[PDB]
Order: sequence, then structure tokens, then C-alpha cells
Amino acid sequence: ALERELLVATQAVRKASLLTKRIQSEVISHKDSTTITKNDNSPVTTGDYAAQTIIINAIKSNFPDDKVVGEESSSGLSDAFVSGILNEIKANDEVYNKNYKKDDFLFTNDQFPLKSLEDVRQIIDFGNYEGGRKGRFWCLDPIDGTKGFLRGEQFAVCLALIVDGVVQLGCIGCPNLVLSSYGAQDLKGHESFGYIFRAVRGLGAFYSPSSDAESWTKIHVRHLKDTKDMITLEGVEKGHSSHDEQTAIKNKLNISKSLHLDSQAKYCLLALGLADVYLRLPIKLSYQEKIWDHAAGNVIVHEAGGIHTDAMEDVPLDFGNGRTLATKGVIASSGPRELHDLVVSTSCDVIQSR
Ligand SMILES: Nc1ncnc2c1ncn2[C@@H]1O[C@H](COP(=O)(O)O)[C@@H](O)[C@H]1O
Ligand SMILES: [Mg+2]
Ligand SMILES: [Mg+2]
Ligand SMILES: [Mg+2]
Repeated sequence: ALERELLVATQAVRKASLLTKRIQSEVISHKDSTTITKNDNSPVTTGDYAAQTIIINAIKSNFPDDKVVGEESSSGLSDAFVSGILNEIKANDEVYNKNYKKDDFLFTNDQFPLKSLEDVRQIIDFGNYEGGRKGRFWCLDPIDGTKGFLRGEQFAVCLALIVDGVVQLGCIGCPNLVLSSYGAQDLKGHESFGYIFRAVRGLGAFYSPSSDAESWTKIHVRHLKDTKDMITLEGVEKGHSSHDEQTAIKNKLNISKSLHLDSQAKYCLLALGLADVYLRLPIKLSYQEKIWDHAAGNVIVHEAGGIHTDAMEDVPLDFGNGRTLATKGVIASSGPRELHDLVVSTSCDVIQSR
């Protein structure tokens, strides 16, 4: 009954998924002029900003008063860098409108026309909400897995709607995701810009090739009986999670198969039933996960029939605490409860043994 909201989220993510797919090599080749280092030393690129611009501008054209928690800020960007953001958006418009445009849907309007450099800045900075416990706000990681994006590997365009601290809607575009690499079948049309996954709480999880996004296929986690047959999902970047502790969990559970990839694409593989357990144990216990790294995934996994908690206490994640999660680490799985609890208590015991 977030009908309008689901359509808006889907088409916003779809457009940003094409831009990011198309731009990936040009960004990599021109790292010098396309890539900025933030205050925590992490990267941000033209792609991240462009995707955030398209998405917030679409949300605003359809829902002018809506609040957004977005990862990125325009502060300090030069005009030259911002003209580059605008140019990629307009370039992508020229390809997208020929080939994929959806009738009776607006990305821009009179109030938010997305025409000038000042427009791009204003739009990006509508992402400056700090979240919290009451009411409605959108939650946006324009490129999740920016390091993957830059490695030429996996990444995801991630958008969710939170209401009263609970994620009600999620949409994840995985523009580079090829299912045949994870043993499974690809759907016709997947080749151009990957797949989109999406869910509304209480109504199920679905996917579609991003080029299509009209015909939607219901997804669900699988239910293997023995952990010895299970498959983990873990990140690639050793600084984003505690790989050695994760290997200790696997070894204790007799898991011998894992997949490493960047981004909330991992949640999508889980929801699809191509793996069983998403492990993200914290390296340092002071880190607080950003809600935009987990919010879209939370509702997609839930609707696909899985379970999503922190990595120590075995409690549900609380998306009403602001920009960050107060718990430590994240673990999701296909369930059931007993399997999930086994995984999280192992993770607990591992961390306590430090
Ligand atoms: N020290 C850290 N611990 C946990 N996550 C981090 C850390 N540093 C950066 N990140 C996040 O890791 C996210 C991507 O996770 P992934 O692609 O699964 O490795 C980025 O979007 C960052 O927000
Ligand atoms: Mg980042
Ligand atoms: Mg990001
Ligand atoms: Mg992220």
C-alpha cells in the first residue's frame, strides 16, 4: 500500500543502475579525476554522486516533503566535478529514454528540474536527514560497495523506506550480477544492467532483470538440512569485517563453501536461495554500521523468509536509532531460528574468546 512508493523506488533505482553500469570502466580508467577520498579515507566517485542525484530527485518529484538519509554530501565539490556529475546524468538520460523509459513516470518536474549545477548540489544534500525513531524517511546508499565498483566487480544501488524505525520497503539494483556465476540460471534481459530485487513488508520479495522491471518473479530462501552443505556470503574487503573470526565460525560449523562479493548484492543472493548465511562480524567493536548498508536488505531477506540480526546478541536490527546501528556486526540467514541461533551464538563465542 506503498504502491506509489514502490514504483518510484524501482524506477529510480533502475535509472541509477544503468548509469552506474555504463560508467564503471570510464570511472576506473580515470580514477584521478573521478574519485574523491572522504574523511574516513573511503572512496567516492562521480557514479556515487550521480546515482544519489537521480534517486533523490525522483523521490522529491514524486514526494516533495519527504526526508532522505543518503550516504553522500556535495560539500566541497568543485563546479568542475559537479559538471561531470550532471553530464553523466544527461548522457545516461539519452540512452535510457531511447530504450527503457516507463510511461507515466516522472524523474524530474517544475520544482526539481535537475538542470543546473546548483540543482545537483541541492539534490544531493537533501540526503542530510539524521533519521530516528518516528515517521517516514528514505534510506539511500547510491553505490554500496564503491570499492567493488572500482575493482570492476560487484556493487549495488540501494534504497529503502523506513517508517517508525522499521523498514517497510526495499529495492536493490545489482547491475553486474550474473547468476550463472553462482551456479544458477540467468533470465532473459539480464545482460544489459543486471537485476533489481525488491520487497514491501508483508507482501513478499521479488526480482526482475533491470531492463524489464515489469515482470516480477517471487523469491525465497532455501532450507538445507545440514550446515556442512551450506554456503556463506562474505565481503571481499578485509577491513570491512573480521574474516579470520568468520573462518572460525565456518570451521566450527563444517562449512567449506563461501562466496565473497561486495555490497548488499549479498542479501539478494541469500533472498534468492543461492546461499545460506551472510556473515559480517565487526573488526573493531567501536564501529557503528550505517543504516543504508543494511536497510534495503533487511526487508528483502525478511520477505524471502530469512532472519536478520546483529552478530553477537542475536537481536533484530533497529533502524530507528539514527544514521547508525547500535549493535555490533550483522548476520543474516535462511533460517530457521535454530540454525540462525547456532550461527549467532558461535559468532558470540568467537568474539568473546579474543
Ligand atoms: N570498518 C568497517 N566495518 C564494517 N563495515 C565497514 C567498515 N568500513 C567501511 N564499511 C562499510 O562496508 C560497506 C560495504 O560492505 P561490503 O561490500 O559488504 O564489504 C561500505 O558500504 C562501508 O560503509
Ligand atoms: Mg562509501
Ligand atoms: Mg555507498
Ligand atoms: Mg555502503
